[PDB]
Amino acid sequence: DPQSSTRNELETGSSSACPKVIYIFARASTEPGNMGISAGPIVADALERIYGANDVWVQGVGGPYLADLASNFLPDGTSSAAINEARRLFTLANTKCPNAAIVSGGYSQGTAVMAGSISGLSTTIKNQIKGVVLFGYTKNLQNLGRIPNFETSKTEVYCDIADAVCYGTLFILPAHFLYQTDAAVAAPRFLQARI
Repeated sequence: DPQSSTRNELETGSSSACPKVIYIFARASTEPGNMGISAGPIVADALERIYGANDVWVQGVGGPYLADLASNFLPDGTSSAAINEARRLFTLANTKCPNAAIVSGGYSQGTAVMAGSISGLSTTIKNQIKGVVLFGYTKNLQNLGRIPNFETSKTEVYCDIADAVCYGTLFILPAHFLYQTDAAVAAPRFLQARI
């Protein structure tokens, strides 16, 4: 499969051609584009082959989400700027396509983007988000395995045991990508079952 680290299908999408699924993703620290090159596109590919590329809009959280190392250490685990950009994309999804199933994901830092943005969204927009997958959730223990104010039923955390940040340890840049299987198999099935 082509690997596209920049996906802007919500941004450029027409409210005259709303898809069945809108898939929004926040990448890990240091990853290129707005999708990164690991869990982001793996999930993108996996969903597009469940429903067809035409019936899924794939959107990265780019712009002011720079995915830098320093932001992991801030109280929220990422920047306010990144959180606000993700809020803006969720709102744009609801605005453009209120009847579409929103699903989203985050890997490492991108999970903090997801937690911080989604926790602040309206009842209406949250209800539109059918499922959220959090690979290497860096605030896992701190946030009690959930996104605040977002249904735990619609939320899945993926942690590998070699991932100490999932389990309270202060942030370290992951030396290895640990979520190939979770991203390829478990996550797209969890999302599909909520669409």
